[PDB]
Amino acid sequence: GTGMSVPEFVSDLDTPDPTIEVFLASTSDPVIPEEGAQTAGEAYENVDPVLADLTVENYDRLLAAMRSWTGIPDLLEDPDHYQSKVAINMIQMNQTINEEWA
Amino acid sequence: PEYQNIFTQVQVQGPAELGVDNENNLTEERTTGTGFSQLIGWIGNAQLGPIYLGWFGIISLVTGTLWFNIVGFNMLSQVGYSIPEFIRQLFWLALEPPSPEYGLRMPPLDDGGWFIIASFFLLVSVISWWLRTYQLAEMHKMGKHVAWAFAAAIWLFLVLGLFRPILMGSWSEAVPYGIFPHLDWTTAFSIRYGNLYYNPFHALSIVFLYGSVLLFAMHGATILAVTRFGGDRELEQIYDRGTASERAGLFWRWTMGFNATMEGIHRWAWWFAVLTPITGGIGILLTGTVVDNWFLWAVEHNFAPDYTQDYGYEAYTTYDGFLGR
Amino acid sequence: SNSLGRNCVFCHNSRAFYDPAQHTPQWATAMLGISMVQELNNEWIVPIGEAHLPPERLGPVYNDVPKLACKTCHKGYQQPLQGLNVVADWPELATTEGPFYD
Amino acid sequence: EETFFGNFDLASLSLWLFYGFFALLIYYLQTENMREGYPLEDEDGNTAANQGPFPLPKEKTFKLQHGRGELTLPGEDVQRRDNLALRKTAHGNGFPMEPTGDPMLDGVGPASWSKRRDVPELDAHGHPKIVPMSAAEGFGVSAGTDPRGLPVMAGDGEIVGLVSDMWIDEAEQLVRYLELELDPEWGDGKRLVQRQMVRIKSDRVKVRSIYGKHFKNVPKTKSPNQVTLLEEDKIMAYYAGGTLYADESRLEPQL
Amino acid sequence: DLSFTGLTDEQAQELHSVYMSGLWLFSAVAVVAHLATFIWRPWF
Amino acid sequence: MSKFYKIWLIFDPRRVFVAQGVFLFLLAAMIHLVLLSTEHFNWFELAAANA
Amino acid sequence: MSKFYKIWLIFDPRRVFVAQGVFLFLLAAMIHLVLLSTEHFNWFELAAANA
Amino acid sequence: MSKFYKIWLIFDPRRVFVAQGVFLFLLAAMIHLVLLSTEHFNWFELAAANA
Amino acid sequence: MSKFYKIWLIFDPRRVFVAQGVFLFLLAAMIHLVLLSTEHFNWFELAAANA
Amino acid sequence: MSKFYKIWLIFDPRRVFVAQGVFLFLLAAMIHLVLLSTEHFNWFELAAANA
Amino acid sequence: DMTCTITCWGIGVLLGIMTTVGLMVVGWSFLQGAFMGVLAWLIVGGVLAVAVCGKDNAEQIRAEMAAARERVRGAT
Amino acid sequence: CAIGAFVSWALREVEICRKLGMGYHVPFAFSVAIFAYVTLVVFRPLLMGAWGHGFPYGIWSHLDWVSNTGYAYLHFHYNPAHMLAVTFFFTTTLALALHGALVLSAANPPKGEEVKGPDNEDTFFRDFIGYSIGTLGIHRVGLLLALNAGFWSAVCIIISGPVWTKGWPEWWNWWLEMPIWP
Ligand code: BCL
Ligand SMILES: CC[C@H]1c2cc3[nH]c4c(c3C)C(=O)[C@H](C(=O)OC)c4c3nc(cc4[nH]c(cc(n2)[C@@H]1C)c(C(C)=O)c4C)[C@@H](C)[C@@H]3CCC(=O)OC/C=C(/C)CCC[C@H](C)CCC[C@H](C)CCCC(C)C
Ligand SMILES: CC[C@H]1c2cc3[nH]c4c(c3C)C(=O)[C@H](C(=O)OC)c4c3nc(cc4[nH]c(cc(n2)[C@@H]1C)c(C(C)=O)c4C)[C@@H](C)[C@@H]3CCC(=O)OC/C=C(\C)CCC[C@H](C)CCC[C@H](C)CCCC(C)C
Ligand SMILES: CC[C@H]1c2cc3[nH]c4c(c3C)C(=O)[C@H](C(=O)OC)c4c3nc(cc4[nH]c(cc(n2)[C@@H]1C)c(C(C)=O)c4C)[C@@H](C)[C@@H]3CCC(=O)OC/C=C(\C)CCC[C@H](C)CCC[C@H](C)CCCC(C)C
Ligand SMILES: COC1=C(OC)C(=O)C(C/C=C(\C)CC/C=C(\C)CC/C=C(\C)CC/C=C(\C)CC/C=C(\C)CC/C=C(\C)CC/C=C(/C)CC/C=C(\C)CC/C=C(\C)CCC=C(C)C)=C(C)C1=O
Ligand SMILES: CCCCCCCC/C=C\CCCCCCCC(=O)O[C@H](COC(=O)CCCCCCCCCCCCCCCCC)COP(=O)(O)OC[C@@H](O)CO
Ligand SMILES: CCCCCCCC/C=C\CCCCCCCC(=O)O[C@H](COC(=O)CCCCCCCCCCCCCCCCC)COP(=O)(O)OC[C@@H](O)CO
Ligand SMILES: CCCCCCCC/C=C\CCCCCCCC(=O)O[C@H](COC(=O)CCCCCCCCCCCCCCCCC)COP(=O)(O)OC[C@@H](O)CO
Ligand SMILES: CCCCCCCC/C=C\CCCCCCCC(=O)O[C@H](COC(=O)CCCCCCCCCCCCCCCCC)COP(=O)(O)OC[C@@H](O)CO
Ligand SMILES: COC(C)(C)C(=O)C/C=C(\C)CC/C=C(\C)CC/C=C(\C)CCCC/C(C)=C/CCC(C)CC/C=C(/C)CCC=C(C)C
Ligand SMILES: COC(C)(C)C(=O)C/C=C(\C)CC/C=C(\C)CC/C=C(\C)CCCC/C(C)=C\CCC(C)CC/C=C(\C)CCC=C(C)C
Ligand SMILES: [Fe+3]
Repeated sequence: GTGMSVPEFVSDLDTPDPTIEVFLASTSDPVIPEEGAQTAGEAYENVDPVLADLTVENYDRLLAAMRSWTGIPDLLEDPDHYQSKVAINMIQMNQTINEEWA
Repeated sequence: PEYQNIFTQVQVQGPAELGVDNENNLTEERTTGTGFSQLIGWIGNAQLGPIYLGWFGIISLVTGTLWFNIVGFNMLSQVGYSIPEFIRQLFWLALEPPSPEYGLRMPPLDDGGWFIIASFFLLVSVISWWLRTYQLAEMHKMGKHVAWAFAAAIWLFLVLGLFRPILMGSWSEAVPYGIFPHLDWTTAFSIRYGNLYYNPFHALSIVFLYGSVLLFAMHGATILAVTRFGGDRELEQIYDRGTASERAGLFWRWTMGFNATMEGIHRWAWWFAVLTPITGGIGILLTGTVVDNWFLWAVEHNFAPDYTQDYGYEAYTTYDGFLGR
Repeated sequence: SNSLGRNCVFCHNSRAFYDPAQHTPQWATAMLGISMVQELNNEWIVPIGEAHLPPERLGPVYNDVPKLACKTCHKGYQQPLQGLNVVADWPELATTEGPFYD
Repeated sequence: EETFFGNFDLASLSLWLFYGFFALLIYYLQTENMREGYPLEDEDGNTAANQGPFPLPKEKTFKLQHGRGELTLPGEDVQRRDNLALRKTAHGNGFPMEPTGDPMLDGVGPASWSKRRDVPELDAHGHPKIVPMSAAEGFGVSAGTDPRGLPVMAGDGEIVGLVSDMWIDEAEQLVRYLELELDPEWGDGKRLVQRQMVRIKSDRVKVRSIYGKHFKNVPKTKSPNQVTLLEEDKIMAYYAGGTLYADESRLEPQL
Repeated sequence: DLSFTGLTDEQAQELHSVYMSGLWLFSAVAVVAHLATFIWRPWF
Repeated sequence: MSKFYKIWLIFDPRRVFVAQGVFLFLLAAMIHLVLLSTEHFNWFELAAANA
Repeated sequence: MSKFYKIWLIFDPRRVFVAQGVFLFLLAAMIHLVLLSTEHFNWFELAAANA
Repeated sequence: MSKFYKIWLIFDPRRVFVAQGVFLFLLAAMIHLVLLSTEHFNWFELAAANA
Repeated sequence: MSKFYKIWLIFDPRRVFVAQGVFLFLLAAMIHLVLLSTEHFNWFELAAANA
Repeated sequence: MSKFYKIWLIFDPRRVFVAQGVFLFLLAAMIHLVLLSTEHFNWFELAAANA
Repeated sequence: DMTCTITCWGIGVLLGIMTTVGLMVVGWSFLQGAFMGVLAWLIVGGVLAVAVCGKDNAEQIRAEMAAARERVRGAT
Repeated sequence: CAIGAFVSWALREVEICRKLGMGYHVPFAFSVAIFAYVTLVVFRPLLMGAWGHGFPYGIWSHLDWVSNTGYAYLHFHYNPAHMLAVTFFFTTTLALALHGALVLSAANPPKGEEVKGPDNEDTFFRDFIGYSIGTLGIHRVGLLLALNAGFWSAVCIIISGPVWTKGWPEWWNWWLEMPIWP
């Protein structure tokens, strides 16, 4: 009797957000670190936030993900481009969003 | 079926009527020149003109055109003198009342000074049209019912624009001059002071508005059903009762147990219509000055309903179940 | 309402917009989101961009740094990506401390 | 803002004052509408025991134009019919009445007329208000189909005569009556039809209320140039009564 | 509008005959059209 | 019965012919559109497919 | 046939001539617009694609 | 063909003249705008792209 | 072509003159506005561009 | 062209003059406003920026 | 001649329906095409009920009426 | 029960009209109000798929329904058919006030004066505003205005649910992005 309800067409309810499928085609399962695995900092010259990560996790995070989610094909290749400097901050901001705003 | 009397079958035209006169010499100020429209004549009269020009009407027309042009030119200048954009956003533009920080003092022309100058010209125009409506009855030797009915609406007009801002202490309480902007004012006024549904005088105004529309459906329909007995000649039916009045009264007497007379139904109509702005203005004048939250007032005076069930969509369904997943 | 694709009676009973006893449970999470947006704009998004962003990303008037709000992530949907679990496969973006692969 | 006592504040005082005013206004409005038809009577013409909860109003006077006099209301019923051919179908109250002879000729039921003044209605200059078009200087058909010269068809499908003239209200510029000349087979003379009871088509003019055999008994005006209010009421009521009395199937249940 | 007020007997035989002459013409044309359509794209 | 001409004495040819014409045109147009709404019988899409 | 000319003894030449003109132009415009709404039979796009 | 001149015995020349003028101007305007709505036949853009 | 002067045996000159006076100005204004809505032929923007 | 004075034998002088005055004032006002709506030809803004 | 006026208003209604469908083929949406269709109806159908229905029939009657209006003036 | 009662009331008015020999305008006018109520409790609910979309039967609880149903489309004032319906309501009340005032002023002159006729009423209104509809036209116009008010009200509610889902301001976008605009 209140009139409190939300109306929607059923052709619209059956149409998913069209980017859900793009995500599922760019995602992979984590690789569990082994005993004394070699990290990314002992294989290249990188930045502190992404340095204690392993080589395989470095590979999936960087290319398979960050360079496809933001369509920047050469992200984090030159350590002096402004895009790398802002992406390093965006990594920490994305971590704090998930950690302190649960 | 039988003829229903909504459109005239055949029209007849003769010499134009120039009007009645008496010792007050109304002819001296009437314009000469009339026209005829056969499109309108399918429903009502076809003659157009003439009109009476006194000083009250001329002053009202001049000062109302001034108000219109101050608003229109301010709206045009707000957009950069771009005519196509002026047309594109016509329904969205307005001349805004002053800011609350200025109180009842005179604000800068950019922040409400033109609004106050234009409001003074609209005031003058409206009061002049009312003095014309009173003078013409006096000159025609008739009653003053039209002027009183007009003053009833002028009461709410003045309450909205003049009285309440003064009692509240700010010119910022007035209504903006716009199409959409004035409707946003209505919604914001209702939201700011609780819920205007729970203002009892708002409910009374709604009662009388509903009653006035129900009565023109009933009166218009009743008069059109007795036009085969000469029922549209109401004044002679008042002066000499005929069968049309008797049948019209007996229909409603047999329907709902009581009826009216030919003269007395117009008093009913006059009062219901007049009572809408009076109760509305009394309701508006009490807001902010006395009562600040009408829903809390209703809770205090015990006519606010209570509900037992819960709030939330997940008390009734699931997000996945609403999508078909 | 236009950012979530919902209406007013979602999170409100319109007879009393002020009364905390007549709100739905979504009102509280929206209240949390207001503070999260205010913190993200003032602490993370504006400070970077005033230091690295090129002149061609600074908006028409005031040379403003672009900012975010509720629709930057929802996109006219009730939940972002309609509630896809996007953080289970990426433990590296879930915490500020070392990635927990347990 | 403060309260006078309990929860009573300025809004409550205003509301109760309006309640009292509205009660007085309802009393005034109901009393003003009782200037015709009272006191109440029973089905035998005697004054009824019950007269209702409201008393009758005091008197008002109307000063009429053209030297017609004064009218004081409430007063005696001057429009009352004298000898009605009607019969009671029950001994008490609340049951219908039956006509004694011909209902259409006796002016009872839907054919009833009221005894109005036996003079024509006047306009502002003191002249009769409704005039035949053949004597109205300057008037002509400006729109629609002109019905003059067309044959007239009755409700049962018979041609009874031809339209000869139209009677118009010159002050309001409106057609009020159509004048019909009858064929010798269906009567003699001329009759009138009010405009609201005809349908004018391209080749005919249709009157559905009455049949052909009823066209000779339509009341006739005394003068060929003017019609009084009483004649108007008797002519209009005659046509109105045919909607119920023309055929026996119009009076029985339609089911 | 009825001014003819009824047809006669001999004013109807000729009518029927001419009306029948058009109906048969329209139907022959429709039959050929349907045959060609069936030859082009059958539905049975 | 052998000659059915006796049906036009209870009718007026004018309105019968008008109604006939309107009915024929409307039914033909609706059949054509219904065929156009079908995948297999839409001849405009078939030319594009035979290209 | 040979008696179709008697159609003008029932129908008015002036009413038939205005109605037929309106119907014919409306049908021609409708058919041209239906052709313009396709892919294979839109000559304005065909001219652009060819050249 | 040699007797089409009798069309003026049924149609009032004034009415047909007014109607034909309005029809012709409206048709010309519609065709010009339809040409303006395309890409290959827009002469305002071709001048821009050829200079 | 030498008998066109008879057009005034059919049309009232006053109505024709009024209609033509309205039509010519409306068409001229429409064309002058159509030119201003493009980039190449807008003379107000071109003057600022070359300053 | 030496006989253009005959327009006064068709149109009444009184009406034509009123329409001409109204038309001319409205056109002049529209053109002045159109000039005011630009950046290059707004002389108030030019005077503001040149000092 | 009220029957020619109604015909002229109906040709306007029909032109309006055609204006909507034509703008939609060219790229406009329904409501955008229907506002333009309503104006085509009202402007054109109105214009034709004044101009075409005002060329009323009269033949030498038209002539004399006009030649006599040309006699009212001359002494007015 | 309410639907049955309303239909029986209309059919009783029809019989009273038939007995008195009058026209059938009043039952036809009442049919419009019946149509606005059946749209609110039967037509919109059936289209939307549940009887729970009707308004409740309570003096102060059927206003809560109205409030919540309008904010479910964000800003209800921007509904195009609601704007037409409100205009019709206000115009009927202004015309009823004018008609009642004119008749009463004609029948009740100042003390010591004679009564007035229709000529005087026609004249006052042409002097006041330059036009007079007449004694017969005013009733036709009042009836038409009232019936148009109730029909447009029914339309405003039946499009709000089953035809439109978004806010009503957004519906105006067709005007704001018309291709003619620069
Ligand atoms: C969110 C919206 C709020 C709301 C907010 C308001 C506000 C705010 C107000 C109304 C008011 C009213 N509301 Mg409410 N109202 C709501 C919901 C409703 C609903 C419903 C849901 O069905 C209804 C039926 C109504 C109806 C009404 C009316 C009964 C009343 C106006 C009275 C009147 O006389 O109007 C007719 C209008 C007038 C008489 C104005 C006067 C006009 C003057 C005289 C014009 C002068 C001439 C002019 C300047 C010249 C023009 C140019 C000429 C062409 C020359 N409201 C909700 C709760 N309502 C008003 C009232 O009185 O409140 C109690 C008011 O101020
Ligand atoms: C709420 C009621 C509204 C109203 C209604 C109203 N006024 C009207 C009319 C109507 C319906 C007319 O038809 C009549 C008129 O002719 O307007 C152009 C008029 C009028 N109301 C006027 C005044 C007026 N009305 C006012 C108020 C109002 N009147 C309200 C807005 C006011 C103010 C400010 O309150 C004013 C000052 C004048 C503009 C005009 C007075 C009539 C007059 O002077 O007529 C002279 C005669 C003529 C020759 C002009 C007629 C035009 C044609 C050349 C005639 C041929 C007719 C043609 C076939 C159709 C065109 C007519 C159209 C109106 C349909
Ligand atoms: C009892 C309450 C109801 C009511 C009654 C009422 N209204 C009234 C009256 C009465 C009894 C009058 O006597 C008076 C009147 O003149 O009525 C014909 C009037 C009136 N009520 C009006 C408006 C109005 N009333 C409203 C409300 C109501 N009035 C209630 C429903 C409403 C709303 C918001 O619902 C409005 C908008 C006016 C039509 C009129 C008051 C006339 C007046 O004061 O005019 C001042 C004039 C000017 C602004 C100067 C003219 C400048 C114009 C901007 C342009 C030129 C005029 C031109 C004629 C208009 C444009 C048309 C063009 C084609 C020329
Ligand atoms: C253009 C349409 C307008 C209109 C027309 C109209 N109504 C009419 C008429 C006409 C022409 C009559 O002739 C007729 C009449 O007799 O009037 C005296 C009537 C009428 N319209 C009425 C009222 C009315 N009209 C309204 C409005 C309108 N009616 C419109 C403005 C409104 C509102 C809300 O604005 C109301 C309340 C009645 C007074 C009357 C006759 C109805 C009637 O008596 O019906 C018989 C039924 C009963 C006596 C009781 C029925 C009981 C039910 C079985 C139970 C109740 C359930 C109900 C749904 C509960 C609601 C609770 C609320 C708090 C929500
Ligand atoms: C010029 O022209 C005109 C007139 O005129 C000259 C007019 O006037 C009017 C009319 C206008 C007015 C008078 C103005 C005021 C009107 C209004 C403001 C309109 C608003 C009206 C109301 C608020 C009141 C309306 C009342 C209604 C709708 C309900 C009334 C109905 C009943 C009480 C019951 C109906 C009775 C029926 C159906 C018959 C009984 C049924 C039976 C089976 C009979 C069997 C017997 C019994 C069961 C036992 C006894 C029954 C009894 C006593 C009946 C009562 C029932 C009870 C339950 C007690 C107009 C318009 C007009 O333009
Ligand atoms: C000759 C014949 C005369 C006939 C005419 C008489 C008409 C008016 C006469 C009497 C009305 C008296 C009714 C009063 C009862 C309620 C009391 C009241 O108003 O209470 C208010 C509460 O406000 C409301 O409840 C809102 C009222 C809405 C407005 C009208 C509704 C009609 C809507 C619908 C109609 C349906 C029912 C209709 C029924 C008619 C009902 C009037 C606050 O209380 P308070 O007393 O102010 O508080 C101070 C205290 O606390 C101190 O301590
Ligand atoms: C509380 C009581 C009612 C029950 C509660 C539920 C219903 C509430 C709704 C409406 C009530 C209307 C009831 C009317 C029924 C009348 C029955 C009837 O027929 O009663 C007559 C007596 O009545 C009359 O003469 C008419 C009475 C007025 C009509 C209603 C007015 C509605 C005005 C305004 C709108 C109202 C909204 C409120 C504004 C709140 C304001 C604060 C007997 O016959 P009579 O011969 O005429 O006697 C008289 C004379 O002649 C003597 O001789
Ligand atoms: C059939 C099923 C019914 C449907 C069930 C639904 C329930 C609700 C429906 C209807 C209720 C109305 C019932 C009442 C009708 C009574 C019948 C009637 O009226 O019967 C008459 C008898 O009179 C009476 O019984 C008088 C009634 C007095 C009315 C009160 C006046 C004000 C009232 C209101 C003011 C309103 C203001 C605000 C209000 C708040 C404030 C009240 C026979 O008359 P009679 O023999 O011809 O002559 C005699 C005549 O003159 C007068 O005695
Ligand atoms: C707050 C609102 C409350 C609800 C609404 C009722 C109040 C509104 C006002 C009036 C209602 C109508 C009552 C008065 C009219 C009735 C008719 C009448 O009086 O009839 C008389 C017979 O009666 C009497 O002799 C008076 C005794 C009346 C007692 C009943 C009281 C009813 C009280 C209440 C209703 C039912 C209670 C039972 C259920 C419980 C609650 C659910 C016949 O004589 P007569 O021929 O008329 O006399 C001629 C005379 O007229 C000459 O002038
Ligand atoms: C699949 O589902 C759907 C719904 C889509 C369907 O398709 C359903 C389809 C059906 C149910 C279809 C049903 C179809 C019919 C019943 C069709 C019937 C058709 C006719 C009877 C047609 C009649 C046509 C008549 C014609 C063309 C007559 C012509 C006559 C003349 C040219 C002669 C008249 C002229 C003259 C001169 C008369 C002489 C005059 C004189 C004065 C002597
Ligand atoms: C530029 O183009 C031209 C020239 C054609 C124009 O002129 C165009 C003009 C327009 C396009 C104009 C458009 C105008 C509107 C859209 C106007 C809308 C107006 C309203 C909705 C107005 C509402 C006004 C008032 C209301 C709602 C209530 C009350 C008001 C008042 C009582 C006002 C009276 C003010 C007083 C008494 C204060 C005066 C101050 C003093 C100190 C005495
Ligand atoms: Fe009336």
